[PDB]
Amino acid sequence: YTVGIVQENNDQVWKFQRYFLVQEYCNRLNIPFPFVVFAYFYMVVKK
Amino acid sequence: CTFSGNESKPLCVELDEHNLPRFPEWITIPLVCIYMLSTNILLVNLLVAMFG
Ligand SMILES: CC(C)CCC[C@@H](C)[C@H]1CC[C@H]2[C@@H]3CC=C4C[C@@H](OC(=O)CCC(=O)O)CC[C@]4(C)[C@H]3CC[C@]12C
Ligand SMILES: FC(F)(F)c1ccccc1-c1cc(C(F)(F)F)c2[nH]c(C3=NOC4(CCCCC4)C3)nc2c1
Repeated sequence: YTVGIVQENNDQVWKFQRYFLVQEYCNRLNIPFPFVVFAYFYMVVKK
Repeated sequence: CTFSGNESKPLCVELDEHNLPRFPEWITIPLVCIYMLSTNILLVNLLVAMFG
């Protein structure tokens, strides 16, 4: 019953969460993680 | 159990200074309880609902 009821309002919430995740990833260094640490060094040199 | 891997048996559990098992039941038993509850019951019923 719950699955039948809450289906229509599920994709909308997922799209909202998708916006959140996509903006989190875009508002990021966009560098592969195993080397991203270098950025944290380099950037902290400038900041 | 086998202390050495010579035999085709599971490795024996670690033992303490005294020759008694070293793991705590109060951690393992709740773990298995939760796992069985989640797998046997909840997940299968959810699958039934989605199939319906
Ligand atoms: C919330 C849901 C998903 C879990 C409920 C299942 C219960 C049956 C579990 C939860 C807590 C568990 C208990 C936590 C601690 C212990 C002590 C344990 O006794 C010992 O082995 C002590 C060892 C020692 O004294 O050295 C026996 C199981 C028991 C009652 C566990 C058995 C099963 C319990 C009651
Ligand atoms: F159908 C289902 F999914 F069961 C479920 C249906 C309805 C409501 C909740 C759940 C659910 C969801 C999750 C989550 F999505 F959050 F993961 C669960 N996770 C766990 C466990 N976590 O770790 C365990 C495995 C690893 C060892 C420790 C125990 C089991 N039980 C869940 C039940």
